[PDB]
Amino acid sequence: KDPGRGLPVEEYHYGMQLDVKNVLHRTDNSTRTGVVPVTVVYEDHSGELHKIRFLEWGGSTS
Amino acid sequence: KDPGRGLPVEEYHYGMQLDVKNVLHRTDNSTRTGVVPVTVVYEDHSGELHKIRFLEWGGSTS
Repeated sequence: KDPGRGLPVEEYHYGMQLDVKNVLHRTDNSTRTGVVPVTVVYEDHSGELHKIRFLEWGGSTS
Repeated sequence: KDPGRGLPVEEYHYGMQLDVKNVLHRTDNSTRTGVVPVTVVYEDHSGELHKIRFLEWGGSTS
């Protein structure tokens, strides 16, 4: 439904190894070009959820 | 056509301010989940092209 509900944004570092079992939410940046914000909610193998927010390149070219 | 033709991969750092006028190529990672490689070719305001390769989260959830 809304997997981000009630989760704080946690510390994230580009390139860091995470324990990602499932990705439950990610911002739809398909139409965006260049660097844009993205929020991810993922589930780890223990079953805990994690919300992270960072930057990525949008899904479109110019 | 193929904007990556004849370009070396250049040094890139997550979070670095770049001079991006146009994005000419980016890997189609729409179907991927979790962290995956991505290559971008972009044009700067001077008109020069730049190829960079790094990691991003795929465009899909689980």
